Amino acid sequence: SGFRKMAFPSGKVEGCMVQVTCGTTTLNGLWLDDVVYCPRHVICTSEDMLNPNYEDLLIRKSNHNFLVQAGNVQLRVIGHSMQNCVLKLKVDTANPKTPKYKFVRIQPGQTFSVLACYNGSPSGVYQCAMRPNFTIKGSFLNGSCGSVGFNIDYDCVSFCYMHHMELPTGVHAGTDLEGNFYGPFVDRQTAQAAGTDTTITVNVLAWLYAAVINGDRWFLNRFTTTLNDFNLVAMKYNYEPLTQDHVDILGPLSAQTGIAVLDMCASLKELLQNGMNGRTILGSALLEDEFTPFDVVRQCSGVT
Amino acid sequence: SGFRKMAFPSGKVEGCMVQVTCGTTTLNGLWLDDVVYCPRHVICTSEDMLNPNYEDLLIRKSNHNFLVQAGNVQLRVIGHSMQNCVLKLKVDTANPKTPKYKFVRIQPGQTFSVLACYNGSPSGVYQCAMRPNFTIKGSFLNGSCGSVGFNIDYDCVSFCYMHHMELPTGVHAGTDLEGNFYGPFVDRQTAQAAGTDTTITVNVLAWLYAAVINGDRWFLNRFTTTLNDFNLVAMKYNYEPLTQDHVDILGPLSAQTGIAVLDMCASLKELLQNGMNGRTILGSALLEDEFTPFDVVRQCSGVT
Ligand SMILES: *CC(=O)N1C[C@@H]2C[C@H]1CN2Cc1cccc(Cl)c1
Ligand SMILES: *CC(=O)N1C[C@@H]2C[C@H]1CN2Cc1cccc(Cl)c1
Repeated sequence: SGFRKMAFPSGKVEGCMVQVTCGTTTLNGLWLDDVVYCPRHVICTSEDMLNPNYEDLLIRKSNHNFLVQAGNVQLRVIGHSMQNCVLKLKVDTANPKTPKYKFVRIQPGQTFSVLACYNGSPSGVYQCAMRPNFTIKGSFLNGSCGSVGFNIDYDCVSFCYMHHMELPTGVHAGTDLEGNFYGPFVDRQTAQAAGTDTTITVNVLAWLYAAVINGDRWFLNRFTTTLNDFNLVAMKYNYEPLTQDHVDILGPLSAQTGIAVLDMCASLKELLQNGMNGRTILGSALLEDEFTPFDVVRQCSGVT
Repeated sequence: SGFRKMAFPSGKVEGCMVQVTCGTTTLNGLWLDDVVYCPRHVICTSEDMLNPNYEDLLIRKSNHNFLVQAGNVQLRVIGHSMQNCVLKLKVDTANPKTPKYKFVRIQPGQTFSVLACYNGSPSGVYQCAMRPNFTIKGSFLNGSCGSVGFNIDYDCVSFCYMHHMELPTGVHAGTDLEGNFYGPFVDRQTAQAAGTDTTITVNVLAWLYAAVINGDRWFLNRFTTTLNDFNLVAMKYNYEPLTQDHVDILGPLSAQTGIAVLDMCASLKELLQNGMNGRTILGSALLEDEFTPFDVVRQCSGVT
């Protein structure tokens, strides 16, 4: 028992982190097979970042301008290309530590682990969620760009995020591994505002089920509700609307605890209306939304 | 910017996890050099756990009774010994993935990462703190015993904890890598109560400095206090007493922010007396105590 914000073991991703330098800019790259993926803004100077024309900037760059270092050894660059907001640097050596992998574009509400890196070296691992406004609330300093978000299913790593920037509000924006930004963000040093950061309702419900499984049951009430009644309350508290797709995904948790999804929705409704009254749930004084129903099942079952 | 509960990259420890089976009991082992370390209760049956005599139980066990598997391959056991509450199984092969390592017995208040494992396979990584009552609030299911807690300084892994049991209250107890339990706990299926779980004051202060660095400054007040005045308040709220040793360790954080340690203590005092008033600090509605002053500096500086 016990419930923690748990990240995937990061070893398989640590073996893929490299340092990429172009000119005076150094960031992180992801080395999978004979390709190194990194943010295309590695070709920019601070001057270029204000209004970059990446195609024009890339013309002045040759393979030898991209310095790729894995550990203390230099990789030879034999090709380069821009795919959306990422650069793909073809190297002459396949990464011997390449795990089984996939590139996935996640939906908002989905969680993943981030291996924060600096100079191609890992510094820490933490669990994130892609917010409904397509930002992530990470912990990234200068030099962290190119750090990646991922999920692991047994031996396969699904890379879902690559860090590119910090908005002026301190929240983070990035792309999938095909270089497409999550959200409307662009890789430019221009003020870009994030939309409403709503709460991931299905995740809060999953975490309430996790709390029941672990013994924290004080919040359970004698009430039920309907999807339409619950959503009227959810809209008011800037919670994402709950759909029957979300109810379906909470089914195994509902079955394990014997608490119907709509009864858990009614407990959530009263928690929103009355607050916690100075109480905690799983050692938290607020409703946690960065655990999916899959995360709860995984942690409560011990999937390795 | 941004502040997260961050764990160390777990790769160096993942390469050390093995599965140990003795009879019908399977748990995790830590393979460093030619020795596999695991909880001695691997020799117990559920019947034995009630009142085990480990010396007597160990007499009926030979090297061939300890099955050690690393990945899909079996390690040959050429010696065994009990050191306090851990068994050391000498194998004929040195672990090729043995990182540079040390065994450290941590003090309460110190944080570490746990690589939760099942059947010698890693399932997740999270950040913990050794509570002042010598328990940890982990996430451990049956089969997780033998999972270890650690810290990493550049390339050296300092193993500080090995998981042994869950108290009837759902909190966790274990040993250092020499087999000595943290706290008064014994490896026996008997009700053992934990003492008062006080708050790690120096850690809360460190996290308040982290909050100031990251822009959350609403809690800062126009007040100061003394160590004796603060401790009168800390004693009342079951917070650990703050010493000049703790003030000394907060010095770099005090210097970076320009906020004297005693002024931060006065902000903490008002937070304890008035509560958060429905507000948050670093996305938390309670005062976080599982970040040491070293963790805050490390994360706010990007140590890899
Ligand atoms: C995170 C990282 O490594 N970098 C590279 C430079 C400094 C920091 C951010 N990068 C500049 C930048 C500004 C605005 C937008 C984007 Cl995409 C990048
Ligand atoms: C965590 C783990 O792998 N185990 C082994 C068995 C089941 C679970 C706990 N172990 C029994 C036990 C009961 C009381 C105290 C201790 Cl030290 C162990």
